[PDB]
Amino acid sequence: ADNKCENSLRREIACGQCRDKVKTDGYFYECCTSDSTFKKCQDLLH
Repeated sequence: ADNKCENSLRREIACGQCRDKVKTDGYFYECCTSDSTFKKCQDLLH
């Protein structure tokens, strides 16, 4: 994949709390897979 939760947990944490506070542990895959989204999640987690 094009960079996923295999890099720095810095992005994994975001997606986590993100799709974990708005969606579920079944959506965290969206960011973990897509980066464009992670940028939208981290923006909220801050």
